[PDB]
Amino acid sequence: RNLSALKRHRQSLKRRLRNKAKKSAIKTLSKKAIQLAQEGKAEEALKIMRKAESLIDKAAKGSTLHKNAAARRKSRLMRKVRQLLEAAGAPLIGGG
Amino acid sequence: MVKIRLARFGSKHNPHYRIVVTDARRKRDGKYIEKIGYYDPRKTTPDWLKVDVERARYWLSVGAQPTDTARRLLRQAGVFRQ
Amino acid sequence: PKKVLTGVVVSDKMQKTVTVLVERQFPHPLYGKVIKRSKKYLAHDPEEKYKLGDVVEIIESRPISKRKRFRVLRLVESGRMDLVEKYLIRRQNYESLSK
Amino acid sequence: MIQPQTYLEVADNTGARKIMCIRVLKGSNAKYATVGDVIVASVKEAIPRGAVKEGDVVKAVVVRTKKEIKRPDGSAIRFDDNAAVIINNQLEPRGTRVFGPVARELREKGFMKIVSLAPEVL
RNA sequence: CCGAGGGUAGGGCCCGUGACUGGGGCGAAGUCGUAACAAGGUAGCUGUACCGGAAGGUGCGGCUGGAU
RNA sequence: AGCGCCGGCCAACUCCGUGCCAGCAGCCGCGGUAAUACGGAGGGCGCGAGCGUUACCCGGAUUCACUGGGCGUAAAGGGCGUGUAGGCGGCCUGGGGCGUCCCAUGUGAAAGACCACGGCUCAACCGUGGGGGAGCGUGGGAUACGCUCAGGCUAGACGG
RNA sequence: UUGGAGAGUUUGAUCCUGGCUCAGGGUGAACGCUGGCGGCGUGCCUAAGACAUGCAAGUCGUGCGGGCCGCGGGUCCGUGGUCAGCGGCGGACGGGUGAGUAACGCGUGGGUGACCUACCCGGAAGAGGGGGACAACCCGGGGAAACUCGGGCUAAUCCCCCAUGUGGACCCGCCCCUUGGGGUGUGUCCAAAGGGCUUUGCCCGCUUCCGGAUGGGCCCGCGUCCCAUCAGCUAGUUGGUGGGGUAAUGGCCCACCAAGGCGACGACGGGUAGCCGGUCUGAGAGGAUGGCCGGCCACAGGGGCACUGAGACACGGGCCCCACUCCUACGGGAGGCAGCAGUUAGGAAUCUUCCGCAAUGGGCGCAAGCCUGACGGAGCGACGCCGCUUG
RNA sequence: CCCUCGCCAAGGAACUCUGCAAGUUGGCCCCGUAACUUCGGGAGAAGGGGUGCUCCCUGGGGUGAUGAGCCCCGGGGAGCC
Ligand SMILES: [Mg+2]
Ligand SMILES: [Mg+2]
Ligand SMILES: [Mg+2]
Ligand SMILES: [Mg+2]
Ligand SMILES: [Mg+2]
Ligand SMILES: [Mg+2]
Ligand SMILES: [Mg+2]
Ligand SMILES: [Mg+2]
Ligand SMILES: [Mg+2]
Ligand SMILES: [Mg+2]
Ligand SMILES: [Mg+2]
Ligand SMILES: [Mg+2]
Ligand SMILES: [Mg+2]
Ligand SMILES: [Mg+2]
Ligand SMILES: [Mg+2]
Ligand SMILES: [Mg+2]
Ligand SMILES: [Mg+2]
Ligand SMILES: [Mg+2]
Ligand SMILES: [Mg+2]
Ligand SMILES: [Mg+2]
Ligand SMILES: [Mg+2]
Ligand SMILES: [Mg+2]
Ligand SMILES: [Mg+2]
Ligand SMILES: [Mg+2]
Ligand SMILES: [Mg+2]
Ligand SMILES: [Mg+2]
Ligand SMILES: [Mg+2]
Ligand SMILES: [Mg+2]
Ligand SMILES: [Mg+2]
Ligand SMILES: [Mg+2]
Ligand SMILES: [Mg+2]
Ligand SMILES: [Mg+2]
Ligand SMILES: [Mg+2]
Ligand SMILES: [Mg+2]
Ligand SMILES: [Mg+2]
Ligand SMILES: [Mg+2]
Ligand SMILES: [Mg+2]
Ligand SMILES: [Mg+2]
Ligand SMILES: [Mg+2]
Ligand SMILES: [Mg+2]
Ligand SMILES: [Mg+2]
Ligand SMILES: [Mg+2]
Ligand SMILES: [Mg+2]
Ligand SMILES: [Mg+2]
Ligand SMILES: [Mg+2]
Ligand SMILES: [Mg+2]
Ligand SMILES: [Mg+2]
Ligand SMILES: [Mg+2]
Ligand SMILES: [Mg+2]
Ligand SMILES: [Mg+2]
Ligand SMILES: [Mg+2]
Ligand SMILES: [Mg+2]
Ligand SMILES: [Mg+2]
Ligand SMILES: [Mg+2]
Ligand SMILES: [Mg+2]
Ligand SMILES: [Mg+2]
Ligand SMILES: [Mg+2]
Ligand SMILES: [Mg+2]
Ligand SMILES: [Mg+2]
Ligand SMILES: [Mg+2]
Ligand SMILES: [Mg+2]
Ligand SMILES: [Mg+2]
Ligand SMILES: [Mg+2]
Ligand SMILES: [Mg+2]
Ligand SMILES: [Mg+2]
Ligand SMILES: [Mg+2]
Ligand SMILES: [Mg+2]
Ligand SMILES: [Mg+2]
Ligand SMILES: [Mg+2]
Ligand SMILES: [Mg+2]
Ligand SMILES: [Mg+2]
Ligand SMILES: [Mg+2]
Ligand SMILES: [Mg+2]
Ligand SMILES: [Mg+2]
Ligand SMILES: [Mg+2]
Ligand SMILES: [Mg+2]
Ligand SMILES: [Mg+2]
Ligand SMILES: [Mg+2]
Ligand SMILES: [Mg+2]
Ligand SMILES: [Mg+2]
Ligand SMILES: [Mg+2]
Ligand SMILES: [Mg+2]
Ligand SMILES: [Mg+2]
Ligand SMILES: [Mg+2]
Ligand SMILES: [Mg+2]
Ligand SMILES: [Mg+2]
Ligand SMILES: [Mg+2]
Ligand SMILES: [Mg+2]
Ligand SMILES: [Mg+2]
Ligand SMILES: [Mg+2]
Ligand SMILES: [Mg+2]
Ligand SMILES: [Mg+2]
Ligand SMILES: [Mg+2]
Ligand SMILES: [Mg+2]
Ligand SMILES: [Mg+2]
Ligand SMILES: [Mg+2]
Ligand SMILES: [Mg+2]
Ligand SMILES: [Mg+2]
Ligand SMILES: [Mg+2]
Ligand SMILES: [Mg+2]
Ligand SMILES: [Mg+2]
Ligand SMILES: [Mg+2]
Ligand SMILES: [Mg+2]
Ligand SMILES: [Mg+2]
Ligand SMILES: [Mg+2]
Ligand SMILES: [Mg+2]
Ligand SMILES: [Mg+2]
Ligand SMILES: [Mg+2]
Ligand SMILES: [Mg+2]
Ligand SMILES: [Mg+2]
Ligand SMILES: [Mg+2]
Ligand SMILES: [Mg+2]
Ligand SMILES: [Mg+2]
Ligand SMILES: [Mg+2]
Ligand SMILES: [Mg+2]
Ligand SMILES: [Mg+2]
Ligand SMILES: [Mg+2]
Ligand SMILES: [Mg+2]
Ligand SMILES: [Mg+2]
Ligand SMILES: [Mg+2]
Ligand SMILES: [Mg+2]
Ligand SMILES: [Mg+2]
Ligand SMILES: [Mg+2]
Ligand SMILES: [Mg+2]
Ligand SMILES: [Mg+2]
Ligand SMILES: [Mg+2]
Ligand SMILES: [Mg+2]
Ligand SMILES: [Mg+2]
Ligand SMILES: [Mg+2]
Ligand SMILES: [Mg+2]
Ligand SMILES: [Mg+2]
Ligand SMILES: [Mg+2]
Ligand SMILES: [Mg+2]
Ligand SMILES: [Mg+2]
Ligand SMILES: [Mg+2]
Ligand SMILES: [Mg+2]
Ligand SMILES: [Mg+2]
Ligand SMILES: [Mg+2]
Ligand SMILES: [Mg+2]
Ligand SMILES: [Mg+2]
Ligand SMILES: [Mg+2]
Ligand SMILES: [Mg+2]
Ligand SMILES: [Mg+2]
Ligand SMILES: [Mg+2]
Ligand SMILES: [Mg+2]
Ligand SMILES: [Mg+2]
Ligand SMILES: [Mg+2]
Repeated sequence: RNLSALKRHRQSLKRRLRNKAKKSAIKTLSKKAIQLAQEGKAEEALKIMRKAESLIDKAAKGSTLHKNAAARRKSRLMRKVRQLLEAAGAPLIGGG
Repeated sequence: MVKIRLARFGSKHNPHYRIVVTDARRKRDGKYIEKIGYYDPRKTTPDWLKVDVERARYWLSVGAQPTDTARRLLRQAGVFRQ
Repeated sequence: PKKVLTGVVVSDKMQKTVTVLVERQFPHPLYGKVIKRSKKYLAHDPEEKYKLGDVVEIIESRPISKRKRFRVLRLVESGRMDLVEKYLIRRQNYESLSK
Repeated sequence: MIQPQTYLEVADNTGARKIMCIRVLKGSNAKYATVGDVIVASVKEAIPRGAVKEGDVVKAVVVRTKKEIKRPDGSAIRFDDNAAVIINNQLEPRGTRVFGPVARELREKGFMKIVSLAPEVL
């Protein structure tokens, strides 16, 4: 009528919180840089875009993101920003 | 991990093992990767143990893990002799 | 190896895609006679350079679309409208086969 | 305020879905049934293979009315439907479950089983 | 937004069942006649049509798998 | 120590009882006062901790016929043309080598199956070793036949 | 060339045609009569109907802080045990069932320059300094129970920030290649955890990276039942562009653009069926079958869903809806045997609420060891085969 | 009290010879639509969705001139009560 399955469920709800938290934060700053880049605003884009990449690879330390998902997400971010800043330029910082 | 152990064959009260390399997650008598010898714990026959020592050392080298009483039998065949 | 097939392009009405009819022969498993069967593969044509009636080779490939698992490999022959017509005549005959 | 011709939802799992009152069993000439009153009804709609079927003449107790019912404390209560639970002559439910809330008046009129089976008593 | 399902409405398929009705198979110890097998007492069979308690008849055309 | 059976198929016969009754029956068939066919008995046949029965699968069924069948009268030629797809196709030469043939090679798990040895007193059962194969992947080879591409031909077909 | 038998029955008789019938072998069988023993197998093919009770997954104090008892002894300390708690790892294996599925589900041969893989192994480098939370515990309020809610403190292999960058991740350029494979240049981004002994040395762990091995996902050619008295089917439909999503390809998902895709070589629809190694039969060809054992698939009362995680859309984990059942103190709560036994129902019919972890195997653990209805065995049934007796 | 009219709790044809009367429904656009059929129909079958206003983008037509203006017929977004 009981188990450590209960323990495992409690743990999953705490790990649940943290994964969402990081993933939201990543999604926010990603689109944010992209929005800036759109009207670029090069220095500000890259500044935020530097912060997104950090939170990404940081997510891939643990269970939140698989390394390839992190790689994928960084790729699209940087790909998007550069292509967006290409309407006007000029890239004021790194990278790269 | 991939392991070297004893899959029971034979019949009731007539135990006959094939010392075998298989994934640990397999059922005991399930599909195995390779057979590297037999073992007859009752010694009903002259050679109640055989071990391809060559092949066994390979699996050991490549990361396989013997069970305790497999490593016993593997010892008797001198796979660990330096 | 990736499977390589030869056949005729019987449709190019699609953007960057052609339809390649492929034929194969084999002895009937029980009655022994050699019989023909065919099959249509959707082929990737990124250049849209392949025309109706072209005999081509297609090679097994990573999925391009649902149903497209082959790229066109190379041209083999051209102007085989004679073959294309046998495909079309049969489809045409099907209206006669209803009620 | 249920009377002959009134359709009622059946708030149990007997298999009846809708019943039509054909008499209120309260004396020689009661005009209306309210909550806690028993009716005789015809089964007008029923799901396949239920305990009761279409055409059957059953008894039921009214557990919900769209006409508000007044209580001595000066409050009142009213529901969105007119609902009944089908019973036997012991005033026992013929089904195993009752759905939706029921009026507390049922308790005082001696429909204990039904009141306890209900998800809510209001 | 999608969404288990619930609700309203209208279709399709299949199964069981139905007052009654159609013919069929078997039974056989009955009633009626005897259509076919002989030229079977009107040679037979046939598609169709019309008709008769019934087997069947007749018309039109066909076949011989028709006796003399 | 039991169960089935003893007309023919199909191995095993007599007496009584019954008298188209009671009953038997897988098929053909048994029973109407001398029944190896019903019921019992004696005897016999066949199996034996089993024997029979029902059900179902393959066989006998070349009775869906690839191996391995048919269509005048036995069941079976479309009422007859015309023609679409398809199936099939004359003589000679060359290219290709698709079918097809050959060699090499990878794959074809274990169990089971077959041969040998061995272990439980034998066996069943179980262990150990041995030999394959189709099929498909790959590489090399062959070109008669079938296919395909090319060029001739006139014997089929068509035309004057 | 190790392999091939037929008979009865249409007639007065004949030959032929043709159907019916029999002798053979087989079974997860059942029924009758009968019934001594033993071994090895084997036993709900029906209702994937419904289930009382126990058990079928836990382990680690050598990750951490405590509560209780206890042993040693000076409230403190060690320590042993116990109990939950926090934190790991397992719980995705093993076990059951065959409903669904005519499908890339399975078989077979291939592809992945379109991918993942905890533990294990090999090789490369590394563990510098800060900060924080939540249970336990305490204190309250609320219950019949399930249990619950609130405030307050506290540790860690729990979480976070900074550094370090061996290296990896990503954008852009270049070379090699040729689908997204390897290499390199600027920038940008990312590491970590400690514990235990016999203590300037070890063992167990932790970190990033290459590889190995194992296990997988996806895709493809061919093979996979009956009805044509099912003949036409199709709007995410077929293709494109761009995004989203994934470990990764793809209409997988979305937005728009185009008008395509499939079918007499049987689409669509209906019926039946999990598939294979094999099994039974047969001279072979073929026919029949897929239970027991092995492999793969699918399901976990009906259905949807995601979370955690290397891996699940998870049988004995979570959420929701439905059906059904039960407990209740009548306010409310609980459950999922197609795990092992066992009950009931249905049926012609199918088993013990047994023993043990001794072996084999699996999880956790440095190890002792703990758990293991996997398993090894015992029980019942002439169910099957084999051996044996009644001389 | 009569006429013509408006509303009504719960019920909803229990009224009556009969739903008589009165409700319901109701325009347009879109989706969709059965038996049966003389192949026309049945059909507005049935059933259902939309409907105002504001801003932004845009497609054709008429009159001009091919343009502005005027007038007509559309489409796609985002909003407000
Ligand atoms: Mg735990
Ligand atoms: Mg936000
Ligand atoms: Mg990660
Ligand atoms: Mg594409
Ligand atoms: Mg209700
Ligand atoms: Mg009725
Ligand atoms: Mg819906
Ligand atoms: Mg629905
Ligand atoms: Mg609902
Ligand atoms: Mg009748
Ligand atoms: Mg006559
Ligand atoms: Mg006559
Ligand atoms: Mg005559
Ligand atoms: Mg006539
Ligand atoms: Mg008449
Ligand atoms: Mg008369
Ligand atoms: Mg006349
Ligand atoms: Mg005449
Ligand atoms: Mg004539
Ligand atoms: Mg016999
Ligand atoms: Mg005789
Ligand atoms: Mg015999
Ligand atoms: Mg004889
Ligand atoms: Mg008598
Ligand atoms: Mg007899
Ligand atoms: Mg006589
Ligand atoms: Mg006599
Ligand atoms: Mg006899
Ligand atoms: Mg006799
Ligand atoms: Mg015997
Ligand atoms: Mg047979
Ligand atoms: Mg045959
Ligand atoms: Mg033949
Ligand atoms: Mg014949
Ligand atoms: Mg002929
Ligand atoms: Mg004839
Ligand atoms: Mg003719
Ligand atoms: Mg002709
Ligand atoms: Mg032709
Ligand atoms: Mg030809
Ligand atoms: Mg020829
Ligand atoms: Mg040639
Ligand atoms: Mg040649
Ligand atoms: Mg060839
Ligand atoms: Mg081979
Ligand atoms: Mg084998
Ligand atoms: Mg021996
Ligand atoms: Mg052979
Ligand atoms: Mg070859
Ligand atoms: Mg020629
Ligand atoms: Mg000539
Ligand atoms: Mg001529
Ligand atoms: Mg031979
Ligand atoms: Mg024979
Ligand atoms: Mg006879
Ligand atoms: Mg005759
Ligand atoms: Mg005779
Ligand atoms: Mg015969
Ligand atoms: Mg037999
Ligand atoms: Mg018996
Ligand atoms: Mg008995
Ligand atoms: Mg024993
Ligand atoms: Mg036994
Ligand atoms: Mg059952
Ligand atoms: Mg079952
Ligand atoms: Mg049921
Ligand atoms: Mg039941
Ligand atoms: Mg236990
Ligand atoms: Mg302990
Ligand atoms: Mg603990
Ligand atoms: Mg886990
Ligand atoms: Mg499992
Ligand atoms: Mg399993
Ligand atoms: Mg088992
Ligand atoms: Mg079982
Ligand atoms: Mg199944
Ligand atoms: Mg189907
Ligand atoms: Mg395949
Ligand atoms: Mg296929
Ligand atoms: Mg494969
Ligand atoms: Mg894990
Ligand atoms: Mg702290
Ligand atoms: Mg850093
Ligand atoms: Mg540790
Ligand atoms: Mg795309
Ligand atoms: Mg995944
Ligand atoms: Mg799709
Ligand atoms: Mg769209
Ligand atoms: Mg369009
Ligand atoms: Mg085809
Ligand atoms: Mg067909
Ligand atoms: Mg079905
Ligand atoms: Mg099934
Ligand atoms: Mg034969
Ligand atoms: Mg089957
Ligand atoms: Mg079976
Ligand atoms: Mg199995
Ligand atoms: Mg399901
Ligand atoms: Mg479920
Ligand atoms: Mg169940
Ligand atoms: Mg469920
Ligand atoms: Mg996750
Ligand atoms: Mg699953
Ligand atoms: Mg369970
Ligand atoms: Mg579980
Ligand atoms: Mg669950
Ligand atoms: Mg309870
Ligand atoms: Mg209780
Ligand atoms: Mg209480
Ligand atoms: Mg609750
Ligand atoms: Mg329980
Ligand atoms: Mg059970
Ligand atoms: Mg029973
Ligand atoms: Mg019973
Ligand atoms: Mg049982
Ligand atoms: Mg058992
Ligand atoms: Mg053990
Ligand atoms: Mg162990
Ligand atoms: Mg371990
Ligand atoms: Mg120690
Ligand atoms: Mg336990
Ligand atoms: Mg046990
Ligand atoms: Mg066992
Ligand atoms: Mg026995
Ligand atoms: Mg007026
Ligand atoms: Mg009113
Ligand atoms: Mg009202
Ligand atoms: Mg009404
Ligand atoms: Mg109403
Ligand atoms: Mg009335
Ligand atoms: Mg009246
Ligand atoms: Mg009327
Ligand atoms: Mg009116
Ligand atoms: Mg009106
Ligand atoms: Mg109006
Ligand atoms: Mg009106
Ligand atoms: Mg209708
Ligand atoms: Mg009408
Ligand atoms: Mg019409
Ligand atoms: Mg309308
Ligand atoms: Mg109408
Ligand atoms: Mg409307
Ligand atoms: Mg609007
Ligand atoms: Mg207006
Ligand atoms: Mg307004
Ligand atoms: Mg004018
Ligand atoms: Mg104008």
